[PDB]
Amino acid sequence: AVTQSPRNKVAVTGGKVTLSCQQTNNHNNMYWYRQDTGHGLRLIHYSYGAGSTEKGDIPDGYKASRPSQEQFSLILELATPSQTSVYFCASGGGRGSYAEQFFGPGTRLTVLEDLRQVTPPKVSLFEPSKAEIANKQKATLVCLARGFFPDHVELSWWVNGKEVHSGVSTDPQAYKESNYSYCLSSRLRVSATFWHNPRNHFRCQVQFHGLSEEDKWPEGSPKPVTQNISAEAWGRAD
Amino acid sequence: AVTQSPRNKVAVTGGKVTLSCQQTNNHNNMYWYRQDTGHGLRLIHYSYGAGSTEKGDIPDGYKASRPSQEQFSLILELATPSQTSVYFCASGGGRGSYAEQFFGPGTRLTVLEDLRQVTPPKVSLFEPSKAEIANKQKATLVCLARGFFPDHVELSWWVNGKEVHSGVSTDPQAYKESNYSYCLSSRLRVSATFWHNPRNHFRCQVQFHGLSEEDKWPEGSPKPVTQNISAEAWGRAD
Repeated sequence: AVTQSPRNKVAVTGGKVTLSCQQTNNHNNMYWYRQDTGHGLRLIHYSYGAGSTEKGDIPDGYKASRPSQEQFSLILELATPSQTSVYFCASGGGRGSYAEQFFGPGTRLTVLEDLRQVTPPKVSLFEPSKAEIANKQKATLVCLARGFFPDHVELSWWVNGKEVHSGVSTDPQAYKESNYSYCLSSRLRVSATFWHNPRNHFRCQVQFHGLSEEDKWPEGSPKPVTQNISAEAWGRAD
Repeated sequence: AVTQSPRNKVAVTGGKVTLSCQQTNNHNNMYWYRQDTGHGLRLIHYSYGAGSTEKGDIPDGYKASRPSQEQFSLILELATPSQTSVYFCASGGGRGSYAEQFFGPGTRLTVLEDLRQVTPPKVSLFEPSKAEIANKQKATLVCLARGFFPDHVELSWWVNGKEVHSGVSTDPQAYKESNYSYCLSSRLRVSATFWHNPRNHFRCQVQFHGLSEEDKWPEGSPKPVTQNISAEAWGRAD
């Protein structure tokens, strides 16, 4: 396995950030990459072995350290907005030989001007109108998450208390509705029959990752501590 | 018992509204009152018996009917914003002899200019700073419900899955934060010890009563169907 810590992080410009990657594959090579929405997966730094590191394609503003065979760290001495990205660690084989690499789950790192910019979402449920289009339905229910910042969210659906995976259609990425606000929508489809059973329960849940343990909230306001937001509705009669 | 239907209703100006009251006390007298935030409990119409009704203090714009011993209805032929209020039915004894009357649970009726004005709340959790005041704490957690309209909401707290009643301090009434927006806050208090147990789960839940079954959503937008909104957080380590 390949693991990353933290999985999500907000940093203020000029702060120091350390991203650690641990592997249990006893591989000699490790890699740190970033993936920018639009751009490809680019290599920052890599390592051929415990104790050594090499510059990849875009090393500027990053340092790397390989203190043991298992660990590969990425260090951002003075974080800049331009370092906002999704970071991926990998272990394995040769540089560019992707068939031989095993990737970590990724880490979302957002470098912001001020922590007070962190805002959890508003989550709501709506029923789409079939009246509006000549073609079929528009999904049973629509879940809308908006006004949140940064975009470190996970949306899931739950019917009668069990998470669902089928009949779900979530926006692939959050849309920047404004300067420091995002929007995310998802559609759920169930049998009209099912939706008209008032015994059925639907829940749209959004996991929000804001401040971490190690983040000091500037005094003046109460600290936002919200982690999970949910919007629920029961079926309608048939 | 004395029951009321509906318990919550939104109406558009000029629409017709019927509020029904049913009692199982076999009482001869029934009453319909309204309570305005600031004003007292005022009597609209009453009845001394099946088939008859009498004007109370403020009968204007309301009709009443007593079709049987058990039922007492209040009818608003052309609803006006001025009829936005909380309505109470009672059965019993004499007019003004409150010791002899049994009151229903009340009905929130809001007459609005347009149904598109119905918006569910945004619900969030914050930790207050003790640093800010010379006196003690400010409650463990603060729950904030805002941007909702009308004010037909219920807020409840749940710790580890069980609703709580102790250590809770909710705002007595929603505050009109703007023209067609309300705000509601509540504070929860638990032992610092408890809040620092990451095994503990806190949920602030707001029940939103918007559109009813019998409300036709003007086409053009997807209909808001959200009924319960919740903001959750787990304990923090000690």
